[PDB]
Amino acid sequence: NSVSVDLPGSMKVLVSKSSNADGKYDLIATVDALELSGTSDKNNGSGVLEGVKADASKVKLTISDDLGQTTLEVFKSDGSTLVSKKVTSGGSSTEEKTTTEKIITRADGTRLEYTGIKSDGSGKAKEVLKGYVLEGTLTAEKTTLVVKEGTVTLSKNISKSGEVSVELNDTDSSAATKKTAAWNSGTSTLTITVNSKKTKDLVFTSSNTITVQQYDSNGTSLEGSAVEITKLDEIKNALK
Amino acid sequence: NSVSVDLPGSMKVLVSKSSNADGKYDLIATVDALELSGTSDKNNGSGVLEGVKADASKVKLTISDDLGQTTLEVFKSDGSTLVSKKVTSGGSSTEEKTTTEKIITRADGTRLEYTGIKSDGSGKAKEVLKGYVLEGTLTAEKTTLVVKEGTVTLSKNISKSGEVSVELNDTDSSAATKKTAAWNSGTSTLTITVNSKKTKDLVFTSSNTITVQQYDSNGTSLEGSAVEITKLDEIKNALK
Repeated sequence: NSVSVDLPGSMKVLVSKSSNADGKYDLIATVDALELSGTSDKNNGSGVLEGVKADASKVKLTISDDLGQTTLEVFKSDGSTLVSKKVTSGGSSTEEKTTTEKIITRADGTRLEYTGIKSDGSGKAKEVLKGYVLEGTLTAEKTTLVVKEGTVTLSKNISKSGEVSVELNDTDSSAATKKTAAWNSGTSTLTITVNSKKTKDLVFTSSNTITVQQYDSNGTSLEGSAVEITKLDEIKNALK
Repeated sequence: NSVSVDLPGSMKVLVSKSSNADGKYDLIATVDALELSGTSDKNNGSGVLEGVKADASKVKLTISDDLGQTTLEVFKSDGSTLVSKKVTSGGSSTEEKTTTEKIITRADGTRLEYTGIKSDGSGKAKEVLKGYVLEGTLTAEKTTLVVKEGTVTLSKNISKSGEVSVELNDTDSSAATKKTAAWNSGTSTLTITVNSKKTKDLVFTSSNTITVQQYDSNGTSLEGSAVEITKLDEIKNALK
């Protein structure tokens, strides 16, 4: 029945072999994983096609009359404002993406900077603190700032609600050095432990700072006083 | 007369001492070097103010009925799409800028990646060629990719139209090693001169490749064959 026509950008349009009562042809396609359709006055496979993904957002693929160009536009749920736009023609493609950048500044001066936020909530993230910064990423579900030392990765997650939760992963094999950790929401504290004995309590203060306090060699209670971290190096040290 | 009122974000509004016949108050303000004007139903200074920039663009400030949170908002001169948005509450700000990102991938695998394009036309532009990546910057008038070696700055400009023109600057004072350069657009050829004698021809081609060819110690003609640059190091050498 319907013919198939190849398009710039490695896409395929399906064009009805014969016209309907109105004198128009039915165009179908499937860009990525989403079905697009429409009608046109021409039989080669040129025209406009539309669709909607999981969200309300509207999608419009425009095949130019001579099949030399293809314009894939993606707007907001209202079908009004542009999110993405990809123009392909003669091997060359131009891709425009509307992104966003957000700088949250806190009462104490410490900031949270997101750059290159795309429509899916992804983007680079960075917490600028006092004397050091924590770089990381941001997805639609949480922000994760990372600090790695040797075989240990420290993840500070910030939920969409702004909730803070810390975890620590040690790929080390020797159970004499492997660090495990337990987070207590009720205290903003994370307790590390190497070889069946707790070693450090990392407290994340309401003042967007971190204190570190060592246990005794028996890993029973604490000793001395907590020292507030000032540079990234002290964090890494605590992670050793 | 008109009374001044303090506002989060280190701002100040000017609200008439008493209302008009319709019973409203006149809010006048100036943010940065642009002024905004509105009318409100309350005397404390809350309400909406509006303006338009010296570059023609819509802006709408909004104070809250309790004066607790301020909301600066900029649009396109069309005044119906979000550009900037800064909200200060309790001393904590929260700014937001919509930025675009374009990825022009040429038909030969060479790319031009513009990221963080802001409203003025500024942004970070990086050209990804075959074997090396040039980095630079984007203004509303021209893209400029830079390569520096010693006291030599080589700049490759891509005009708004797309014309590629290259220039060379040298801050070396000694007139025995200071390089100079002349651009010939009829051939896309940059010619380097060291100590009054011409030394190198750097040709930027249609395939987004650079070829370097030495003159003789004469300083009067090309000797041998031109060689295509394959990585950044050969460029920097050409600039030595």
